[PDB]
Amino acid sequence: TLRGHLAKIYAMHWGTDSRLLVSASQDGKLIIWDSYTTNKVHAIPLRSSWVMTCAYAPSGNYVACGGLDNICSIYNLKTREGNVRVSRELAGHTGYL
Amino acid sequence: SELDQLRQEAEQLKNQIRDARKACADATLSQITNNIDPVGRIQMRTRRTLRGHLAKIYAMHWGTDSRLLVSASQDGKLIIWDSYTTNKVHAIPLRSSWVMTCAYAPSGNYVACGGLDNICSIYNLKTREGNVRVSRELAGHTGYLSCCRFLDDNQIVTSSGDTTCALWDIETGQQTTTFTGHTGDVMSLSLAPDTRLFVSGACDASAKLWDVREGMCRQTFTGHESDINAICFFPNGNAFATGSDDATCRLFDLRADQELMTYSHDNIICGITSVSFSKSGRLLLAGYDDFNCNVWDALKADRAGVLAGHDNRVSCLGVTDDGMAVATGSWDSFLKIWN
Amino acid sequence: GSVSKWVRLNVGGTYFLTTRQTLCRDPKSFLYRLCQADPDLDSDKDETGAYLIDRDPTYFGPVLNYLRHGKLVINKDLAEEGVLEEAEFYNITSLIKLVKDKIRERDSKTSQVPVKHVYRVLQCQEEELTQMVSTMSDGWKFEQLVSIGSSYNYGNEDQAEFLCVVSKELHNTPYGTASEPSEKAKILQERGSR
Amino acid sequence: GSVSKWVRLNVGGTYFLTTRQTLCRDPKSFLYRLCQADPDLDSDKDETGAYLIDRDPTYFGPVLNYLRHGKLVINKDLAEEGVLEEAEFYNITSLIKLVKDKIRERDSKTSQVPVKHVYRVLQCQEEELTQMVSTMSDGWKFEQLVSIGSSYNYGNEDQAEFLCVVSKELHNTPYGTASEPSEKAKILQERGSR
Amino acid sequence: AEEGVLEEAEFYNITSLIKLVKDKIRERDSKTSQVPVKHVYRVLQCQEEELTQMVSTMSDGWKFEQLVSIGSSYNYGNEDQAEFLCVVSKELHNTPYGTASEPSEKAKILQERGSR
Amino acid sequence: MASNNTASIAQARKLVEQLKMEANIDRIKVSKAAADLMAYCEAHAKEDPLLTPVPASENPFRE
Repeated sequence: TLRGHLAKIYAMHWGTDSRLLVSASQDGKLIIWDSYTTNKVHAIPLRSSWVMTCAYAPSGNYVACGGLDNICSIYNLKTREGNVRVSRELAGHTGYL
Repeated sequence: SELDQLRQEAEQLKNQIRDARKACADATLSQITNNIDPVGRIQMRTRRTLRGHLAKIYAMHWGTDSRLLVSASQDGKLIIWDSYTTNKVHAIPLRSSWVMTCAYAPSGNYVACGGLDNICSIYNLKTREGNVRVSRELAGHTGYLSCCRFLDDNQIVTSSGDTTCALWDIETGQQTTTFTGHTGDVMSLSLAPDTRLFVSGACDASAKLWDVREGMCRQTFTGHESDINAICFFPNGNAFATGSDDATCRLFDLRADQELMTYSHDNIICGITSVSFSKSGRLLLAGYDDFNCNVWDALKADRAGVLAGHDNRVSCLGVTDDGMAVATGSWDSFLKIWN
Repeated sequence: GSVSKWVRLNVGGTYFLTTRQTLCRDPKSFLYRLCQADPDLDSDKDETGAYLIDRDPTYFGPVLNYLRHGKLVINKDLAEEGVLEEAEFYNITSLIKLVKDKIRERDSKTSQVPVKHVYRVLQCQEEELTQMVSTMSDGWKFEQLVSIGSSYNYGNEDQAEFLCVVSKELHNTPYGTASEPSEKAKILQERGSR
Repeated sequence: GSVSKWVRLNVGGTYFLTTRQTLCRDPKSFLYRLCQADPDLDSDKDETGAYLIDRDPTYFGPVLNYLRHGKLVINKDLAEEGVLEEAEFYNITSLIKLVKDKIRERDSKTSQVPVKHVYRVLQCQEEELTQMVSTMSDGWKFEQLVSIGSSYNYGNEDQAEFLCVVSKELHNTPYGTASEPSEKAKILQERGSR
Repeated sequence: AEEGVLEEAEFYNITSLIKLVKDKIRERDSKTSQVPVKHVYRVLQCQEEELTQMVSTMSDGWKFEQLVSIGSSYNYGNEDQAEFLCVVSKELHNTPYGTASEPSEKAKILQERGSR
Repeated sequence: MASNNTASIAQARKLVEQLKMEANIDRIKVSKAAADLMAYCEAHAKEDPLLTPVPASENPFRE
C-alpha cells in the first residue's frame, strides 16, 4: 500500500528494473516509489501541477512528465549534487501532453 | 416652484396605480383555496455540517451544477464546498475582508464577491495554472457591495450601496446599465429564472423590479414598512417573496403589481434575513435573525415547517438549483444542508 | 526704455540670462519684483549690471525651467527640499504646491516602505490540504501551517484538523491607503462586530 | 549666429558643441528646422552667437548621443520620462518608440507583485525526511515541516508522519503571466475536480 | 551607464578595452541575472540539552530555518537526541559556483548503492 | 440645480414616467394571479424533492 501520495494519481510508469515505479499526482509531485520497501526513493515537486503522464527512461536515469502546461519536463535523477534536477523542458506543443 | 405641478402629477399617477391595484385586488384565491394542496407538516432534516468556515457566514450561494455551493465568511475567505461529500473544493483568501455577497457564475467556472471594499472581485475557478486567481475587479460602486449576481460569464449585476445595481461587463470591467431609480442603498437582488427581470430591495423599502435590458425600473413594490433584506424570486419569474427588517415577509406578484399575500406570526419578532423558494415555489423558506429558521406554505401563509436551530442567527439561505436540499449559511460559521 | 528682452542675474555668484517675459509667468515671483525698476532695488555688479542675489545657483535651475516651459523637474540627486525652500524664497506657490506633492510622495515611499500585509486563516483537513496548498491562490504567500487535535478521530481527519495561515502585500508604500464612510456600512459593521 | 559645420547649442543656457549633421540625422527633429540658416530663428545669444535653447541641457545629452549613433542610453540619474518628453519635444517618433520600450522593460521588472510562488506538500517519514530535505531540487526552498500523530508505528516511522511544505518562486509577472485554453483539458479538469 | 561607455569605446574602436568592458557586462548580468543562488537544507537532529549548544555554536554562513519537536517515547521524549529535528539551510551563490555535475564510475555505482 | 431642487424637474419626470408604465401594466386580478401561481406550484408540487419525501436511496446525502 504505497500510501505516500495525497492527491489523485494520474499516471504510474514502471522502471525497466521492475523495482522502481514513478507515479505522478494531480497536484504536481512525482514519487519514485521503491516497490519492495514502500520507501520514497524521491519526491519531486513539479513546477506546475495538473500532470497526467509520467515517463521513466529505460536506463532509470531520466524521468519525464507532461501536464496541462503543454511542456514536457525531463528530470535527471542522477546528478553530482545528488538532488534531482530538471534536465530538459520541451516546448513547441500547444495542447495538453 | 413649478415643481409643485410635477409632484402633484406624480402623486395622482401614484393614486391611479393604487386604484388599479385595488381593482386588481380581489380575494386571494390561493389562501381561500387553503383546503387544496396543503403542504402539510414537513419535517426538514439537516445532514451535513460544513464547519470549515470560522468567521460568520454572511452569504452562501449554490452553483448551477447544484452540487457546489460557494460561501463567504466575514473574515474574507470563500469556501467552494462539495455538498455531497462534505469536502472543500476550494478555499480562497480575499484581498479585503468584510464581504457579504458570493456570486456563482451560470457555468460553474467563475465566482464573484464583494463587500465594504466597494469593489466586486471575480475569481476564475478553472485556469490552466491549476489554481484560483482573481480575474476582474469592479470599482465604481462608491458604496459597499451588498449583493451581486452573475447574468453570464461576462455579465454580472452588483446591487451595492450608493443606490445602484449597475450591470457590469466583466471583460471590460465597465458597468453598462445603471439602475439609479432607487433612493436608499440596495441590500438585495434576485434574478428571475428568465434572467430578464431582477428585483432589488433597499432601505427605502422599495422593491424595484428592473428590466436588465434598458436599466428602466419596470415596477415598484412597497408592502414592507422597514428595510428590505432578501428577495427570493418565484420559480416562474412572475412573482417573488420579499423579506424586510420587519419580522414579516410578503409575497409580491409582477402581474398583480401588488403584494399577493403576507407571511408573519406572533411568535416571530426578529427581523428577516433570508427568503427561499422550493423547487415548485410552494414552500416559502425564511431565515431569521432568530437562531431558528422556518418555512411557510407559500400560498397559505401558515407555518409549513421549522428548521432545527443553530447556535447563531441565520445569515443566508440557498435552495438546491434542483430544490433537492437547502443550505443555511448561519453566523455560527456552520453551513447546514437540509433535506 | 525699461524693457529688457534678456536680463542678466547673478544667483549665488552664477550668471543667468533670461527673458523678463518668462520671468513674469507668476506675478507672485520675487523675480517679477526684480523686473520693475525701482530705487529700492538697483544693486548689481557694475561690470555688466547683472543684479546680485545671494541665493543658491543649483536649485534655481528647476525654477527657471518651469518658469520657461511651465514644467518643474528635479534630478534624482538634487535636494527636493532645497529647491522647495529656494522657490519659497522666490515665492512661487505654484511650484510649492507641486514640489510639496512630490516630497509627500517620496516621504510616503520612504515611510510606508512597510507595505500593508493582509493575512488570512484557512481551515482544512489533511485530505483537503495538499490541493488547497498547491492550488493556493496566485499573488499570495504561505506563512504557516498548524495541526489541531481533531474533534473526531485520533486527532486527525476532521474538518478542524489544520489551519494554514497565508498572507500577501498591498503596494501601499509610495501611495496612500485610506478608508471611506457609509451609513449602512457602519450599521452592518456594528452588527458583525458583536 | 552664422553657418558652420560646428553648431553651438545653448541648451538651458549651457553650450553643447556638436555637428549640424548629427542634428540633421533625421528630419523629424525640431532641431532639423533649427539647423536651417533662414533668419526665421533669432533665439540666439548676441554675445557668442550660440542658439539659445530653453530646454533641459541634461535630457538634451541623451538625445544628442542618439542622433550621434542612433541609440539612446539614459544616465542612471536621469529619468527615462525626461528623455521621453525631450524626444517628444523634438518629435523623434522612432526615439519615442524606443524609450517607451525602455519603460516597458523597467516597469515590468519592478512591482512584479504576483511573482509566482508554487507550493507543494511532500509527505515523508523521518527516515527519508533528511534524504529529500538534503536532496531538495535546486531552486526549491523548504518552508515548513509538520509532524502528525498516526496510529502506525507509534505515529512516527510512518511515511505520513511528517508533511514538508516546500515552495519555489517563479518569475512570470515580469515574463507575461497567463494561462492557455484547451477544451479537452477543460473536460478533464472538470472530471478530476469533482 | 556601463553600456554607455561600452558604446563610446565601440566608437573609439579600442578592441582590448571593448573586450574587457563586454566581459564585465557579462559578469554583471550573470551575477545579477535572476539570482540563481540555490539553498541547501540539512536536518540536524539533537536533544533539547544540546539543542541550545548547537544553535549557539551554529556554523557561520549557515542559517537556521525551523525546529520541530518529535513525539519521541524515550523519557517522555525529552532529554533524548531524537526529541527534536533542527532543520537549517545555507545559500550557495550559484552564478559564482555553477553547481554542475561530472561523471565518476565507481562513484556512479556508489550513488546507485546509496540510492537504495 | 439647487434652485430646481437638484433639477427636480428630471426626478419628477422620471417618477411620472415610471408611474405611467406602471399604469400601462396589465392588472391580472389577485384571485386570477393566485390561481395561476397555485396551478403552477401544483404542476410542480408533485416533483419538488422537499415537498415529495425522497427515500434514503436517491438523495445525495444518504445515497
